[PDB]
Amino acid sequence: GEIVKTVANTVESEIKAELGVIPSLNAVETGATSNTEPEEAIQTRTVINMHGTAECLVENFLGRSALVCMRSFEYKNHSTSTSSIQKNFFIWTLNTRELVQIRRKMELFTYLRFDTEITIVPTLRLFSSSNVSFSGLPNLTLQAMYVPTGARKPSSQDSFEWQSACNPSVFFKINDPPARLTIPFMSINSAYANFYDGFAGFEKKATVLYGINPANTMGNLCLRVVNSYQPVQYTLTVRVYMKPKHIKAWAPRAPRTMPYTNILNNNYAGRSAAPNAPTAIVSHRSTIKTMPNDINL
Amino acid sequence: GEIVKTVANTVESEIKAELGVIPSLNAVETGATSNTEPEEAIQTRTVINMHGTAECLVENFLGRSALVCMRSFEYKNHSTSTSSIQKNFFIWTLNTRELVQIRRKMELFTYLRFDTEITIVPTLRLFSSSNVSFSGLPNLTLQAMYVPTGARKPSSQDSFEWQSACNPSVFFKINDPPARLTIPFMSINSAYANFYDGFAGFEKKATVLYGINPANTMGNLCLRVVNSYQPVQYTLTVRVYMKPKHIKAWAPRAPRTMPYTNILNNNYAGRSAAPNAPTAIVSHRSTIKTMPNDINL
Amino acid sequence: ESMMEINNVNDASGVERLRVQISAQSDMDQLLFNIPLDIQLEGPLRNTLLGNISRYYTHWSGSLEMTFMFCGSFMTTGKLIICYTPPGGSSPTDRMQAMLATHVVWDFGLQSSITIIIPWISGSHYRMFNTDAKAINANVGYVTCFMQTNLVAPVGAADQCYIVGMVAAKKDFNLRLMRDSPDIGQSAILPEQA
Amino acid sequence: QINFYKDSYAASASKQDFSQDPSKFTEPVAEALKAGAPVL
Amino acid sequence: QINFYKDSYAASASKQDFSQDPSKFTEPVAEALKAGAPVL
Amino acid sequence: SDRVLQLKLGNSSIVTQEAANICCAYGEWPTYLPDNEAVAIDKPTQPETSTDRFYTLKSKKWESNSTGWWWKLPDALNQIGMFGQNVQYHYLYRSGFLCHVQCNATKFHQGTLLIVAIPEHQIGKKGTGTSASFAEVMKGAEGGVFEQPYLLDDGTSLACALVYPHQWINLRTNNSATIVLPWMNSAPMDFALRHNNWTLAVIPVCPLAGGTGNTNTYVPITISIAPMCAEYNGLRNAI
Amino acid sequence: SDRVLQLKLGNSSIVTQEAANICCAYGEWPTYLPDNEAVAIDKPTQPETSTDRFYTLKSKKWESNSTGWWWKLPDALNQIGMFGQNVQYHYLYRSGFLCHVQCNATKFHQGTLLIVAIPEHQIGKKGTGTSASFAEVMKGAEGGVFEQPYLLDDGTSLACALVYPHQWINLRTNNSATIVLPWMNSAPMDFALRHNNWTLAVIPVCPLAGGTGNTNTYVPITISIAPMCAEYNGLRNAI
Amino acid sequence: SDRVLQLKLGNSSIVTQEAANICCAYGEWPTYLPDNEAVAIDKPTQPETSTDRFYTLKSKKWESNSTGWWWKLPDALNQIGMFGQNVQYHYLYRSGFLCHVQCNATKFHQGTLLIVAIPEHQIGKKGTGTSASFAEVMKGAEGGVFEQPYLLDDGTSLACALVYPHQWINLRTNNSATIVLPWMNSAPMDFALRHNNWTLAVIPVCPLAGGTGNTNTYVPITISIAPMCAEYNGLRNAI
Ligand SMILES: Cc1cc(CCCCCCCOc2ccc(C3=NCCO3)cc2)on1
Ligand SMILES: Cc1cc(CCCCCCCOc2ccc(C3=NCCO3)cc2)on1
Repeated sequence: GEIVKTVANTVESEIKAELGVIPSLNAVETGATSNTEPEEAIQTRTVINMHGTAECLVENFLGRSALVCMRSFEYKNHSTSTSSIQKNFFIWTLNTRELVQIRRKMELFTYLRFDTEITIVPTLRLFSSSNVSFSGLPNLTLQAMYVPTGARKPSSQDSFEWQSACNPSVFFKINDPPARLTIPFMSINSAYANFYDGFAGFEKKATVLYGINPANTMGNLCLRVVNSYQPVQYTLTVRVYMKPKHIKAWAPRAPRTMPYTNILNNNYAGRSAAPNAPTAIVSHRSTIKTMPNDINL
Repeated sequence: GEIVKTVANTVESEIKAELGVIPSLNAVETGATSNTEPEEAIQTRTVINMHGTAECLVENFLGRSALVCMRSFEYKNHSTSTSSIQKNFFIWTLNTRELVQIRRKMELFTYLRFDTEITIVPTLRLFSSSNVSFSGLPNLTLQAMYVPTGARKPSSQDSFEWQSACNPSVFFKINDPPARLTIPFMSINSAYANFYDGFAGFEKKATVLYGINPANTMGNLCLRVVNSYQPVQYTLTVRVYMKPKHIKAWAPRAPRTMPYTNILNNNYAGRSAAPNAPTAIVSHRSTIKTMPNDINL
Repeated sequence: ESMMEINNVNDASGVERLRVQISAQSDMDQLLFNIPLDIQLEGPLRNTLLGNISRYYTHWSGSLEMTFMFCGSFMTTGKLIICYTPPGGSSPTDRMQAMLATHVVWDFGLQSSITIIIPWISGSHYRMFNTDAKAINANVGYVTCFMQTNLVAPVGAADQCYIVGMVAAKKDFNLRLMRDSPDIGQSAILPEQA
Repeated sequence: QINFYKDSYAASASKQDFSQDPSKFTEPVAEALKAGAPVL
Repeated sequence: QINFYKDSYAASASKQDFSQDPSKFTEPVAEALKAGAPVL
Repeated sequence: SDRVLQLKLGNSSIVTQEAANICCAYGEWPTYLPDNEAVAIDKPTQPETSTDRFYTLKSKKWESNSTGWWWKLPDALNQIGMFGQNVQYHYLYRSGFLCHVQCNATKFHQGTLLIVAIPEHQIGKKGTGTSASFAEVMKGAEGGVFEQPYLLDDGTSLACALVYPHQWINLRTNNSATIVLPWMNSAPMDFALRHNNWTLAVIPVCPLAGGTGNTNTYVPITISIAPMCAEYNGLRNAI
Repeated sequence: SDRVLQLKLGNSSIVTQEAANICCAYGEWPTYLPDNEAVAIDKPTQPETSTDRFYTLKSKKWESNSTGWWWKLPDALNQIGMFGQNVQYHYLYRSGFLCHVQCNATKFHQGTLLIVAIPEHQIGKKGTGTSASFAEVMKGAEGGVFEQPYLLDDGTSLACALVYPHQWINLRTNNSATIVLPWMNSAPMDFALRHNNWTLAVIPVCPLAGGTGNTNTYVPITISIAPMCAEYNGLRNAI
Repeated sequence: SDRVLQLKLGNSSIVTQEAANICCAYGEWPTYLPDNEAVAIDKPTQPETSTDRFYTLKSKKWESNSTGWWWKLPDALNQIGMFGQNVQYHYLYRSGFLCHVQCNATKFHQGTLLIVAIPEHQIGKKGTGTSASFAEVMKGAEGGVFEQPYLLDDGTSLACALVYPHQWINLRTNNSATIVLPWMNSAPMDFALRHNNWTLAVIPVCPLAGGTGNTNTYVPITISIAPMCAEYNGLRNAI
């Protein structure tokens, strides 16, 4: 382990014709990457590089705010002849696999440990009814409460699990800056696992799904409109952005090539034709001797 | 190179009648600017100047916020019988030649290196329909995301390239202060080139346009209304202002005299009559011996 | 190291695309295979660790390395020449023009793999992963493989052998302006179903 | 790191660490392979 | 320059530099032309 | 130092002659769990010679159309010897694994095997949304067969499989491969009957072939796995 | 120091008698690329005598209605001698240029030429939105002709063309002009077949004239360009 | 020290595995011309990377009745790359040559090639008093064919050809040959289009052969020549 502020420099070289020295020849069967340096592989000069490597760090690779949730729900009167349930709220079943870009950057590494900064951005619209008139959006109050594993799940807008006596909750308005807070590293293990080659339960039944981690029970995020229902119908879209910090990564993975189909597992259906086809990840070319982008003069 | 806090002072002089000394005579054929000082060209006194030169620096000449973009688009329901595209967004194809004043101040120098501060000012209006009533402007959320070269371009408001997992994006409201951020010096070369006497591609075809710099592929700016469409039609005008900082300039140019006709090249059509005519940059006067602004008593 | 899809033709299914035909030739000086160096566009170098990671970024700099491993029989002998050609013209088709650019002569033996360094030959400090692979800021160069003498195998050994190609970066490699990769896409929020 | 809050995990992005050990992925061999020599 | 942020390019306008070398544009001649003398 | 190698653990001793080197996963050697990282408070049992030894699994024939095989650890050894017995009588376990792959062929034969140790290898099945069943995943020492070695049965790429610790068996210069794997878990210990840390996958990159007298040569591939630094906690009845 | 001058580079040696001085562009002398500013890692070739020498281009006649001529570097020398050959065999290049303009006339003749070296000179055509074609821009040693010397074919002004390094050939006191140009690029090197750093433009500010016995005097203008500190990188085949 | 070898000059790098050693002609290494031995007074051009590199010539098939081939230097390289261009633009030249001969065959094949560098090799034709023509002698990179390898086409003996620097390619233990040649002239420099210092001759002493399954094996022989310490004097136009 050595400190690399800038990439390696290049030193000047001369003619090299020596017996028993073969830098260009390598034995990749040993599993070791070829160590042939450019300096004595070819005829080089002296080059000094000031190019920084800070942006290539995992700190900057992952510590960048990415969308992980987007729920849209109706804010209206949901009462009926006998309903008594407002249902102006949503639950998320906390996870980080619904958005493919952030999911792929999670799964570039086997193990990740980080404290995450969470930003909530709400947006409002009016539903287009037969007779609707818009001249402004109300400044509604929204409560986002984290419900940990095994705690009560609110069943309605008017439910009394929204007291948040112990459950952390954040109150914010539409016109206020988007809500922001920080979740510490909250895994029962020493790191989050993007893959779990096993089962989360002791059972041998088909109910226990393969690949479920008995450490990914992150809990739930219950978001509600604090204001009661309005005379006219609205729609609220909440976007939750996740930003890792204080990141350590372990055992880099093979990058995902096929589109994700669900969040429970890493199954894939493949695309109809290349690229990223079942039998064809890279698109076809004419032959191995044709150049697809030939510069012809 | 000498430090010039204030302009040069003047020293007193006397009668000067010496053989072999001709300060007034110069040889401009050598390409050197005449060095005839006022002190011994005429009969001068002692003048001490406290006049500062800070505002004449390139730092202050260019480091001043100037408009570089203005896009106006319709924010409404763009769906049709089969459209499935909202198209409540715009792309800019990042450049700095659409506004003539900032373009001319860019092209006063051959090479410019600076980090730019970017300010985004949005404005809303209602479209005047047959039956429209206005009593307020909604506080919409807008996402401006920079898409670098070779990255995906969003195709609709509801597209999923707006995740911004790696692409830097800024979220801001209409009623909030205008968005502001900083782009570092991001050229692959050591400086931005306002002129490129050459071609950006290895090709010899007519498709490769002359004057295109293979370093000006700045990327794109994708701006979207985060809120979904409203029941009634709006119009959003976004103005993007650019402010250079940490500026170094190289090889000053000849100032542009003719109106610009496009942003791809520096072609010109000229104005019909003087001033700035093809054959007449400066307006005509009666003769070389008439004074157009004579003070007559 | 990371293997690359040199055999990316519409005849190979799966693993055949990570391995390259090598033939005992009835002629001399014949071109074996070509490798484009357009990481941004669809080519052999995209589905690589180097390629996949660098496609998150917009600007790249530094020299690369390619390792070719021979997978014939122990009694199979042969000589190849691998040439990197800087951009500016067309791809070399004959060894006459290919020898003039950067090249390494690979002789099979106890060491079953060869390494060629693609040096950083660029006017600018960095290069762009531009969709226009034909532009100056994006084009990197060409890679060609020519038979040097022949591929010789005995009667008992299989006449047709294979090369496995791999690509990686060196210590002087740099990346800037990280971006959302076009590798993976999404049309809707991923459900808990199919 | 400024960390205006009580908890240390509430701080900003961690201070830059440029330590690099590519060998663990590039030369993960018990017997070190010397450069410029037949590695067998 | 105050530069409240981590990156140095995020700072305000750079500190004033009044160095002036007009000669490179006004006397770009290999042989210096002395003032008050025939410059030919 | 040479191409020869001897691995002597317990009563087992494997000698290999056309070897390359020893690949230590991520440049580490398996070790016993230290006190500062321990979680369980009762003493773990550490049977050195009875468990830290080479177990030879049942061989597979290398065919011209072979796609590849995979063994999940410690599932492959959960049914064998003192390692299996201690797994059955104990709840928690921790051990590294030294894997040795044998493949013998003549100098007239050609072929290349990639032996890759993938950590935390979640198998993703193709053309279905249903997760893999217990029968398909937990296969024991009898092993598994790759549907898509091109995708590693994960949706990933075999081309990018070189991040994981790996060996090549190239018939020109190799007949045996050796990879040493330390503990791979976010926790100090785990449950063996429900989770696998490592997956050893042998994928034929280049098909086995011979010329005019060596076609259809029956060439087996043998797997020998040796637990190292095995600890067990939570003594109870067998399950 | 005097009005006489001798420029001796390689095998070439130009002596001038009615000269003014040597104009160094921006007060700098071309030099070889240092290590701290180098980008390419292979050694560049530095053929001193074979390339750093005076190449004399084909002359133009000065007419009474002449608008002016321009030569783009290194395009003018891309087809000539070792400089051209090294440009063709190499991808990257870097060199300064010493330009010498000859114009001989009698003491009874009058006329003034402005010799201006414009860096990064983008030609803008007039009365059209289409950019200039490859044929119109890349003209080689045969040179170009100014449509609007009043506007420098840029939309700029000839009056303000004195920011660029420049010489005057005034027939009263001069017959030759000399301008030295260093490297002009935002990058250490570039591609010669697709980009020009310098444009040497000779514009007659005052028309050539004579009195009653010197009209219609055939007076040629000669251009001699000498590369200096030429480096080439990226050896390959000719294109 | 071993049978392996790497020759890295400029952008070119040749690795050989079944080699013998490096033969330096007369125990000398080519060097640049010193001042005390220089004759021409102008500076010579010394393009290191652009000319001092390996040029691979067109291959010949080794037949059972092959008599041998010969290449005359610097004629073989007079038409190729920067070396050829500098030869064409310059009158005088001076360079050594590193010659590498490739010949690959299986372990079941037999055959022996003598690679001899004959200095000042005057070809003498047989059964005629007329001297050899320009076409027959100056053959370029396409090479020549021996009428009488037994007599070296000189009236001498192939048996006594071991005074000259030489290599053997014996298929049992060699596939490549390397010979280093310094400057060979009574003068410091010469004219390339009219005189050749070295002749590299590959003569099959023992015919190529195989047993019952290796007859008629197409086995090419490749020549790679690298100029070293090349100087050129007398710059002029191309001829
Ligand atoms: C792999 C892997 C990685 C992880 C980390 C998941 C944590 C980040 C998910 C997003 C967090 O979502 C929250 C949103 C809001 C709140 C909040 N708490 C108090 C009020 O709202 C908490 C979490 O889990 N598995
Ligand atoms: C000459 C010359 C000079 C330049 C500099 C151009 C850079 C400045 C152009 C304006 C920048 O536009 C942006 C607007 C917004 C954002 C932004 N990034 C993250 C969210 O929005 C980035 C750039 O290019 N050629």
